[PDB]
Amino acid sequence: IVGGQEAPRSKWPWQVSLRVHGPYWMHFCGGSLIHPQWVLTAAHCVGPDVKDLAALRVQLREQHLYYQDQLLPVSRIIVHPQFYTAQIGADIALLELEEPVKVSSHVHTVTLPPASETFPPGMPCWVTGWGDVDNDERLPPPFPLKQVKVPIMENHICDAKYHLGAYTGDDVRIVRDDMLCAGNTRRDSCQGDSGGPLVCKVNGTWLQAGVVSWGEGCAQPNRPGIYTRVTYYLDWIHHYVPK
Amino acid sequence: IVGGQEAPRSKWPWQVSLRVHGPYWMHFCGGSLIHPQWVLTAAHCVGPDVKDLAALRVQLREQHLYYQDQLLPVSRIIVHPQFYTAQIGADIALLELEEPVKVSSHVHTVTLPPASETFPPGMPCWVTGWGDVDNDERLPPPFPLKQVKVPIMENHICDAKYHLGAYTGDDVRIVRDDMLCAGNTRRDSCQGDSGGPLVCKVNGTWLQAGVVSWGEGCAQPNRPGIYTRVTYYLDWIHHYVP
Amino acid sequence: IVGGQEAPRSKWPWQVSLRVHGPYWMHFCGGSLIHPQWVLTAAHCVGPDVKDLAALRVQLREQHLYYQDQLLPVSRIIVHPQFYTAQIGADIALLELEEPVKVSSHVHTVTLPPASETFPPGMPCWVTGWGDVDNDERLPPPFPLKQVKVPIMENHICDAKYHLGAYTGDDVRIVRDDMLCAGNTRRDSCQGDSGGPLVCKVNGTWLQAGVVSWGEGCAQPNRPGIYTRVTYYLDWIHHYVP
Amino acid sequence: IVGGQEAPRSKWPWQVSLRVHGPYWMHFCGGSLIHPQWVLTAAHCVGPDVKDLAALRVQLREQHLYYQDQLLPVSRIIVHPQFYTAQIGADIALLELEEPVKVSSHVHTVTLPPASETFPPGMPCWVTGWGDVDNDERLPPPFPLKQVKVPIMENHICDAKYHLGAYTGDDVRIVRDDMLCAGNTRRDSCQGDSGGPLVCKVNGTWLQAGVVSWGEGCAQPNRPGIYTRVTYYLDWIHHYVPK
Ligand SMILES: C[Si](C)(O[Si](C)(C)c1cccc2sc(C(=O)N3CCC(c4cccc(CN)c4)CC3)cc12)c1cccc2sc(C(=O)N3CCC(c4cccc(CN)c4)CC3)cc12
Ligand SMILES: C[Si](C)(O[Si](C)(C)c1cccc2sc(C(=O)N3CCC(c4cccc(CN)c4)CC3)cc12)c1cccc2sc(C(=O)N3CCC(c4cccc(CN)c4)CC3)cc12
Ligand SMILES: [Cl-]
Ligand SMILES: [Cl-]
Ligand SMILES: [Cl-]
Ligand SMILES: [Cl-]
Repeated sequence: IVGGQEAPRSKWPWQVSLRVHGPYWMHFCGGSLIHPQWVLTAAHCVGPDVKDLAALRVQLREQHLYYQDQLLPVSRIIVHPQFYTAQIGADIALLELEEPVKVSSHVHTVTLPPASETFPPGMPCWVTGWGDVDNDERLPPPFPLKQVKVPIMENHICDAKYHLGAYTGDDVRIVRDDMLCAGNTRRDSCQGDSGGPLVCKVNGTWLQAGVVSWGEGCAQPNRPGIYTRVTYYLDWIHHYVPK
Repeated sequence: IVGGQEAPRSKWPWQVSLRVHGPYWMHFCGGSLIHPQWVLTAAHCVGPDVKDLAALRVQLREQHLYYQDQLLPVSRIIVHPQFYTAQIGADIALLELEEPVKVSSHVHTVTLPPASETFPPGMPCWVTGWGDVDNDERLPPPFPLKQVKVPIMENHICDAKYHLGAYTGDDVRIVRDDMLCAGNTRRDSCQGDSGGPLVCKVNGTWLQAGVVSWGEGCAQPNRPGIYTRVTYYLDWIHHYVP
Repeated sequence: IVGGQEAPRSKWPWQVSLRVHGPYWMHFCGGSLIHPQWVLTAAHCVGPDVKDLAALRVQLREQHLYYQDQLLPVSRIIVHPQFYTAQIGADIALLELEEPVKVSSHVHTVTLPPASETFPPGMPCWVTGWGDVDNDERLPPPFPLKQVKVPIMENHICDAKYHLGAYTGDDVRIVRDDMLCAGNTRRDSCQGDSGGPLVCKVNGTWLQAGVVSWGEGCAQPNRPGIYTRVTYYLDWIHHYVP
Repeated sequence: IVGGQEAPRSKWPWQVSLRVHGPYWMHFCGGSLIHPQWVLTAAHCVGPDVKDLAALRVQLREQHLYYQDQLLPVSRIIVHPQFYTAQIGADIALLELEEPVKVSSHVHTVTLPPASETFPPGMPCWVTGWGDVDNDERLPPPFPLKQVKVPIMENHICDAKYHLGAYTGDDVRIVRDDMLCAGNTRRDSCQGDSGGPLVCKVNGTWLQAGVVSWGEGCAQPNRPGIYTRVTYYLDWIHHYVPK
């Protein structure tokens, strides 16, 4: 997270950390708890190449990475089959947990938006994670969970912005219709936040609009953060995850 | 270049080296001389983002990098407008030099294929460059130009390989129709070779079948090297190059 | 710390962590509380070159680095005037804190040895720290304080080991009389542990026999860990610490 | 070499490059040809730990490293036995070549000074090598041999300078009597030059005053380059190398 600050302990009960087996269980991506037994994340965190399940675990909402871990095994990785790279899209995946978590005030699911939901431009949304605090700048120990408010932007503007300073034909799409953008040169998601949630409070209730997917660096001019658009993939999500 | 060997001095007179300004004018991509005033390379060497022309030079065929540089400034960078990333395609670009070079036995242009040539499996093809000699393994000084003969694989076969060990749906195409596959686990191009030429000998003439573009690593199982298919982009090249 | 294990919370209440200002206040050396206002450490952690005091803080005993820091500024750095490098000796220094700390069961001072104590082979001794767990192998988060029991080796035996596989003349002393050796190929201190304490239990009291100083790597054949011998430097410590 | 420039092809015929076996025969130290069959270099380049002879070769005077190598095997490494670290001193070693080289205008020995020779302060001497051109700044390809003029300084001043900005007692020696200093904040030897020659022209003839040994960085304030003082070790050198 660039330009944000440490989250209050009561906030973002759905945030999770995906961990890879090594000399320690290292954080490499975020995710969100969307059902007691399901984690939503970005496909690029776990593909397109097939990876070993035993070398992956999930950590639910932690204020500081690694201090008090209770790692949860994963029973299935479901990567969207249209996924090959973030820039082509379908950057979305599900992790089925081996047990349903017992939900609490501190740890609980985020609500997915209705298919019709549209998140208008300018809407103050929030993204959260434990990724880099700027380009090639790691989150320092003790690794607080961070949060930052980012405005939604219309795809047409986000796409037009990606073309400024680029050779790509202005009529050749860069930001695709299953993506969603947010952020500016002060507030952005960054490396290690991927997979985690962009959430917007609508009618006083938090909806997951986006899954952190990619961008050109972090908080660079004319290069907002790009997210997988959750509404786009509801039917695929609901193919596996109970309403 | 993975596998293969140092090129003889008389071979590949069209090979060039692209250099970026820094503590020294460092090699970062290949290219090929296709006209006295034009270099063909990969878009991803020079975009998608617009860069300062003054920080880019071209070196014509040299047997060892850096030892006898005579660097040439560029007047224009022309990047295929459909290009955004190499995994999508249109990984192709043209550099116009400030001056026409003088050609000779040692330095001269490569011939572009006719539009109908498909370069099928079993064609004798070579890729050349000063790139890595394996995954994360730099070419050692004195940086000789390397070559390796690489076997062409049909696109459909190459696409199906790229699906082994992947989540990607089989009907979701990875290797596109504007790409070409060549190489195996002993013979491939690698980082640093991008933008340079894959050339095949057809009726005694060397034709540039491809431009080194991408792959999943270098010389890995089921992941042949991927090239931009030059025939696909002839009309675009000919909007600029006589 | 190579070998060994995470320290229990009730052990080593004198352990401290030295921090350098940067993107975060990073741990770079150990130390030991020897008085409420004084930390004992290795010179090479803080010299030979004079550094800005404002860029240095001390953290008192903490079970995990960084998680609950309450950092303490330093008023003075006092470096043994004979110190230049750790291989020569006098690798010892004192930090005076701006305020006296408050002591307790969890945080309190270590006892310095009487001048006559020599710490012979077979004494039970432990070294503690948040340093590397092997050569070029960082302590992983969450950075627990580690301990390991290390066997003392007589200086003369340690010196002769340091000569095996070396050109250095046998009569040319490597391990000096103001140093102490402990450890083997399974149990040692390592980078990051420097300045912290080697403590041995004598008549029921923990005595600080050494300050972690140097070695040829960590836990390598014939290269035990080398420590500054605290008894040698008592008079100097007592010029400053009550 | 810091602050210098590429040497003329005719100069420094005695300079050599020591090479270590790896993915290529990489330069790690300089040396000087002091007899047809002997190379003088710094002990720290080859010790104090005993190293494998087969993984070491010598390259005589090359204008550019690696372009035209003709590597020479070494038959013996002789490290001064009083050597353990550069800061304690005796940082001096000999390499005996397996063959005497056939000497030419382009490649030939440097003359060692007489035991009595004293190189007065202020004397313009030269150091040469293929080391870093500043602190943590590698010599770029194509690796020209560089040269720089550095003045000799008296040990007492070099030692006094090392004490400025240091905790070390002013009466506790840093620069020892078998060492020699030269250079300033514009002109210095640096990493990878170690082992190579500091040469001074006396009575119109080149004498090797120094062997590049150590220092605190390169060309830093109050921290001149320290050299092993060749006159100090003549009798040891002549114990092995014919007059
Ligand atoms: C790792 Si990759 C080179 O692409 Si990028 C992820 C650097 C990339 C591609 C296109 C646009 C952007 S934009 C961007 C970026 O700036 N990032 C990543 C996203 C990140 C981020 C993260 C979260 C949130 C935000 C929003 N602020 C931003 C910020 C930094 C990275 C990118 C890559 C992608 C997909 C498939 C492959 S396969 C592959 C690969 O294995 N190689 C590269 C090709 C190479 C090769 C060269 C020549 C010849 C051959 C044939 N043998 C092979 C071998 C090695 C690399 C890739
Ligand atoms: C950085 Si240094 C060469 O010492 Si070392 C740490 C590599 C070292 C010297 C001698 C023996 C050992 S043994 C060892 C080691 O293996 N370590 C460090 C200790 C560590 C450790 C730590 C704690 C506990 C243990 C016990 N298990 C072990 C394990 C790893 C390191 C060493 C050094 C020491 C003292 C003064 C200086 S000044 C200096 C310096 O600035 N440079 C080196 C010289 C160089 C130079 C070259 C040519 C010409 C010039 C003139 N311009 C300058 C410039 C850069 C470096 C040093
Ligand atoms: Cl929209
Ligand atoms: Cl071949
Ligand atoms: Cl133990
Ligand atoms: Cl003198």
